[PDB]
Amino acid sequence: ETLNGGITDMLTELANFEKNVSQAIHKYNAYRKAASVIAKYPHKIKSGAEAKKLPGVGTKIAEKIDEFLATGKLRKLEKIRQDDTSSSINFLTRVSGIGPSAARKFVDEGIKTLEDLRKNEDKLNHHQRIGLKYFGDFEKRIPREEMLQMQDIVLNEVKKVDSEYIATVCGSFRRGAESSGDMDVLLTHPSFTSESTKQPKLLHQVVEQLQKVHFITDTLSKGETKFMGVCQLPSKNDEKEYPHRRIDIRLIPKDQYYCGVLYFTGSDIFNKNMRAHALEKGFTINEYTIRPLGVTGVAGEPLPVDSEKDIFDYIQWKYREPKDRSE
DNA sequence: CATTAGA
DNA sequence: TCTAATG
Ligand SMILES: [Mn+2]
Ligand code: NA
Ligand code: NA
Repeated sequence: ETLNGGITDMLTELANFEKNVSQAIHKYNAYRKAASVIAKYPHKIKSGAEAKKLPGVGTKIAEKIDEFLATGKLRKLEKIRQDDTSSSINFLTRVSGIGPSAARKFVDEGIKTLEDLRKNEDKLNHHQRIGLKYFGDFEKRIPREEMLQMQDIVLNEVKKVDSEYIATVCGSFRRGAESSGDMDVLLTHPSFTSESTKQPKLLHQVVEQLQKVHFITDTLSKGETKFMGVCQLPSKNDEKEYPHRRIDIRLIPKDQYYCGVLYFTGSDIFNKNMRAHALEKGFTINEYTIRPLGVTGVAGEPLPVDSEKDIFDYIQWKYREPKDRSE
């Protein structure tokens, strides 16, 4: 956690530059398991050798260790830190819709800067075009103060359209979070569940709504179950327009809301942990369900959940507020 | 790890 | 279809 930090931290720098800058999945996949192991290690690593005894720790990694050990630095790391080619790749990547694959091609062609990106707005696609569009606006965190405003509005149409609609803005904002990146709207409806061969207009209805009112300014991707877009709070009596924010919304088959809902709320740790528990408790919890465990090794038989409580009750746990899903 | 664009 | 990108 702290004792074997730089080491893991160095290793990730490394892996990262492999998977991104280079198409070296293995080496990349190498640095990580390593950076993972030394991470596990109950003692202050001292020599490459000592590290070396570890699964995943071969000579190559081990080597960097020492040099890093003696001189808190690394040439390979220092070099990667310099190299504009690589420097560049890491940056372009920031644009929503710009992956490595592209970060590199862009680079080759000579798409080094953002302005490059602009001049060649043509070499880009709508995603990455909106990505470039709200580059500033996107890198910014979503003040809860505004979270609540948004939250509200969204809720309002969801109802207006059809009252049978169920909306949950999940995520951090849900967990009391003073800030957030993008807003996470969970959706569902009655007519929609496990079997009932969809009703796509379901998702469709609302998006259409929020566009109507002008909440949702654009579309990143609109699927028959997943919407990914851009939104904005009505710029008040001028002088202070709002930042364009990232919004996501997904219809859920009511006979698997809460689980998802549970889940999408997290936190990352709470879930695992909680998830880890349902296990001792004869269960299994996944993004959608809560199944009873059978001794044959494994089992199915999807349990019926009417709220956060049920899932809990089931694995027989304490009701934990969103606020406390912290871990 | 499943969902969308795109080519 | 495959292959990228987001989450
Ligand atoms: Mn989020
Ligand atoms: Na070893
Ligand atoms: Na990106």
